[PDB]
Amino acid sequence: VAVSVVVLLSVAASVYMCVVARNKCLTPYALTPGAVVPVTIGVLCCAPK
Amino acid sequence: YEHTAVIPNQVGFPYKAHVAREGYSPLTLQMQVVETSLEPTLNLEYITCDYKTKVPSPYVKCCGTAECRTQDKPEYKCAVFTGVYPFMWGGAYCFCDSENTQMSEAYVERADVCKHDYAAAYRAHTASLRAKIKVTYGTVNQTVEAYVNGDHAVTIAGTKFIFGPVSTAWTPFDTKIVVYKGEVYNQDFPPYGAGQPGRFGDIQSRTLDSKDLYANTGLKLARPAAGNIHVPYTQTPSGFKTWQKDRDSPLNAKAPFGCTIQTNPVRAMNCAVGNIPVSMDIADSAFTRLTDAPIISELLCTVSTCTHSSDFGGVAVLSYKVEKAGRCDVHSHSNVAVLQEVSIEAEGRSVIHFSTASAAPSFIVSVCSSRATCTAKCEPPKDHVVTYPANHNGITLPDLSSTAMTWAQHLAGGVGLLIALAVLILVIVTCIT
Amino acid sequence: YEHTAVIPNQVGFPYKAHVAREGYSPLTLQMQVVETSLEPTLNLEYITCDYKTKVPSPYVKCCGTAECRTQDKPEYKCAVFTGVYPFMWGGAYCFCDSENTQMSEAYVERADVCKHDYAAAYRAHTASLRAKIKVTYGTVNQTVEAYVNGDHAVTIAGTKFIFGPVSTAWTPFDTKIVVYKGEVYNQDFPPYGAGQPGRFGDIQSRTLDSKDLYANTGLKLARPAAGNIHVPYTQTPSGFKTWQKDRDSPLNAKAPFGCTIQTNPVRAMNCAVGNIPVSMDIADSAFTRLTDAPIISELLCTVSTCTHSSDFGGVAVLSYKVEKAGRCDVHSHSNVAVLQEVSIEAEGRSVIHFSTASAAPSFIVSVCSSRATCTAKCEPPKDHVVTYPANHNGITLPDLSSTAMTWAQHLAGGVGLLIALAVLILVIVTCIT
Ligand SMILES: *[C@@H]1O[C@H](CO)[C@@H](O[C@@H]2O[C@H](CO)[C@@H](O[C@@H]3O[C@H](CO[C@H]4O[C@H](CO)[C@@H](O)[C@H](O)[C@@H]4O)[C@@H](O)[C@H](O[C@H]4O[C@H](CO)[C@@H](O)[C@H](O)[C@@H]4O)[C@@H]3O)[C@H](O)[C@H]2NC(C)=O)[C@H](O)[C@H]1NC(C)=O
Ligand SMILES: *[C@@H]1O[C@H](CO)[C@@H](O[C@@H]2O[C@H](CO)[C@@H](O[C@@H]3O[C@H](CO)[C@@H](O)[C@H](O)[C@@H]3O)[C@H](O)[C@H]2NC(C)=O)[C@H](O)[C@H]1NC(C)=O
Ligand SMILES: *[C@@H]1O[C@H](CO)[C@@H](O[C@@H]2O[C@H](CO)[C@@H](O)[C@H](O)[C@H]2NC(C)=O)[C@H](O)[C@H]1NC(C)=O
Repeated sequence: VAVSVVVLLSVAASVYMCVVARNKCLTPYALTPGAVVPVTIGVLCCAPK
Repeated sequence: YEHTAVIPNQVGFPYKAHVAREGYSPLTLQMQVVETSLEPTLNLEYITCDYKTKVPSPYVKCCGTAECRTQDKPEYKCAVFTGVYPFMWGGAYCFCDSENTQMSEAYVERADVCKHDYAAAYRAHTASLRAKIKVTYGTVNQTVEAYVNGDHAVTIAGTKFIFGPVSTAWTPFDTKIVVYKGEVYNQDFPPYGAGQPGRFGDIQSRTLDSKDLYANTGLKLARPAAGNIHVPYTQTPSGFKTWQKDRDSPLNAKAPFGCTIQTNPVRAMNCAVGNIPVSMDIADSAFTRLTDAPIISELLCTVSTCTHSSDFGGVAVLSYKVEKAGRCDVHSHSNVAVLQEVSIEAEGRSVIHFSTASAAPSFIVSVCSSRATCTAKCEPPKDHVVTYPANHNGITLPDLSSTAMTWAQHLAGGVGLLIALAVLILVIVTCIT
Repeated sequence: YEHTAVIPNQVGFPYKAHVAREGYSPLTLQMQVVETSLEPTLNLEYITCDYKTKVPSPYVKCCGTAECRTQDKPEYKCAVFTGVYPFMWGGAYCFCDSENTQMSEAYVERADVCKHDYAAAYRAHTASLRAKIKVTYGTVNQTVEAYVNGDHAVTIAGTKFIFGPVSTAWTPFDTKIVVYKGEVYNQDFPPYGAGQPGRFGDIQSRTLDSKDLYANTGLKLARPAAGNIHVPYTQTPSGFKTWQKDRDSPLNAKAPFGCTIQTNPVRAMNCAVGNIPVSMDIADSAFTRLTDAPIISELLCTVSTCTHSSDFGGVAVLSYKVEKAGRCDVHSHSNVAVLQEVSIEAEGRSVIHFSTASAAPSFIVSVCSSRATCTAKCEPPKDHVVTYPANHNGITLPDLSSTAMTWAQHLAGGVGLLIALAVLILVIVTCIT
């Protein structure tokens, strides 16, 4: 059962690292009003440009 | 040749020790113990049996008194009373109305009939084993017997075997042993002063021949009654014959590790206490020169069936291609199983019997300086209980070959790829800055 | 009443036990130790003795050969020889010059005197002390014999006495000692099967009658030279006698604490180590009712001369008033001094002899429920060496006594007052803030 819980915490840590990478790759498009965002559109649901 | 081993101390478990010696075909020895008695030392404190109240005849006088001239016996109490009118068969006794006097005494001796039914009280100190082995190898198997840690190194057939030292001398004995006719007990016997009568050890003696027993039996006299002649005494019952009831719990019952207890002398045999280290100075003659024992090459083994039985579960057959006719010893280079036999008339086919414990008999089986790997899945047994001990003593749970932990071997996976690639992608906007 | 005390474990030291049992005339008592036998528990393995190379007359023949038997005997050596042609008392013996063959044989059997001297390899252990002391309280002057392990404790004169168990379980022995005709040697021994020839333990046996025996005496026989009929044979001589002449260290010249060794049974005597616990169950009958006690008012003390000796050097007369006289007692209420007799004869004034080791004692006094002090300076003795041990087991050097310590009392040091003035002038510096 400890194997089960360490698997749970490890996969949660992996998802945390991945979403933090996405945020540190995405957040620098917050300012600069014209938000012309490229084909990286696979993330960042479209806001009013 | 000097070579040592570490064998377990369990009756009947066949142990194998394999010797890789140079310039000769390899050698296999087998040994198993039977009567591993822990004969302890012993000491003495005192003895104890029943008693007998040696009462003499009573003494009277007609209007004349007496006193108690002392007598150096054990428990020689005495008294003297007045006011007696002792009838007899012929009725009255004398003519003196109220001046007559009574004399009596009592003294107790260690009763003669306890010379052959006694109880003994011992202190006790460290014990020493006595192993008795069969040594079961290529020369006509001989039997040896030894004190395990006297280091007294008996010899057989040109070879000098030493044993021990045994660990911790773990004993099923307290330090205040008491022994009855064919049994032993653990008690706290009273320290030579019977501060309570009516108990065990109420009377004592240093031996069967000491001339002075000690009794705190609590014996006082009384007064004779009206009319008749007798000697009234009131003392407590015999602490011995009332201790023999409340024994209720030998060391024969509560003995740990199954040690059978015997008397004359006291001894505890066939105990499963720990194990034994052994060393050997092996005679150089009893080997075989490797130009004569055949060198079989081009072999790979197989298996038939496996079982977590106790007696002998798994059978595995082997294939090898002969070059000269002869014989060869076999061995398994790990603890995961033991083998029913020692050698083989090595002509082509070879059937052997092993005993696995739990899950996966990973094997290295050796034939005359040839190694061969072997694995096998198993079928667990269906029975519940048996009437004989185990032969697969090397209890080992885990393994890794193609069935166990394989889901873990696919489970590890994942994470590191994601994080490493994710950060090395993170840099693409955070290395230009 | 019950009380507990300690006693120093040597010979000669008189010890005083002054029970303070209120409501009664006070009481002191004396115990003196006159033996300490310290025996360990023997456990032997083998013995030794010189052997005898017993050889029968040699078998001779010509004109054909023979063979040999090798029956079950100690070290049966035998061989035939090809070409032995001898002379004789007259002429010759055969005429088969190329066929004269002689057999010879010899073996080893314990000598005649092996029934009379040996060296037992005792694996002794777990020593246990004994004592023969004498106790004197009021109407008692009788001795007693006591074991000192906590168990054995009986009586004297209608009172119960218990001795021990010990303070420190120490032995002046080793684990694996050897004995001889009257001595003890603290050395190793061969392991009963490693009897390398020439050194100790070249032959051995479990007892005097173990009808098979170990031997590794290197015996071998050669062929004779022509003419004379005899038999040659070579081996190292009987190493027991070699070990006899190089013993070089007995225990009676090396054992510590001067605790001398005796044998039959193997024991040590007068060990000057440690102390003994003791517990008394003392009966009332020894006491005396404080109504009938000597009443003594206005007790004082004084001294005459002190001698800082080994013997009872100090003489101190004692001033004390009287109102009714009797049998009084006296005891010192520290560990520093000791007193000579346990009582006085109460008449006006008394003389006592006290002993010390520190030249400024302040043993106070205790006399019949009246305690009062008196101190004295002393002086070293003119002598250097003596011929009896100390009687002053309280060898406690530094007493205060206000004689040499009074200089350290005159090391007072009011410069702390000077430090206080420094802090105060700091304060009045600060008061103008
Ligand atoms: C049914 O059968 C049993 C077995 O024989 C009897 O038990 C024994 O009775 C005999 C006879 O008394 C005992 O033998 C005596 O033992 C004495 C002390 O015990 C020690 O020695 C024995 C070996 O002899 C050891 O096994 C034991 O551990 C002790 O070390 C010896 O002192 C006696 O020797 C005699 O000769 C010497 C020298 O002259 C004298 O000084 C002695 O006093 C004595 O005369 C003798 O050896 C034997 O020990 C008993 N065995 C036990 C108790 O287990 C039963 O008695 C019998 N039934 C009946 C009803 O009698
Ligand atoms: C040397 O090793 C062999 C093993 O190969 C030992 O052998 C087996 O020995 C026992 C006795 O020691 C034999 O026992 C009994 O035999 C009787 C018939 O005489 C039989 O009725 C009993 O039921 C029991 O079998 C046994 O048969 C024999 N073989 C097997 C397969 O167990 C041998 O004892 C060892 N020692 C010596 C000195 O040979
Ligand atoms: C205790 O009493 C005994 C005698 O009742 C005193 O005697 C010893 O007497 C024996 C008689 O054979 C002599 O062999 C000893 O040499 C005596 N010993 C001493 C030390 O004198 C004994 O002195 C008394 N104990 C005392 C007075 O303390």
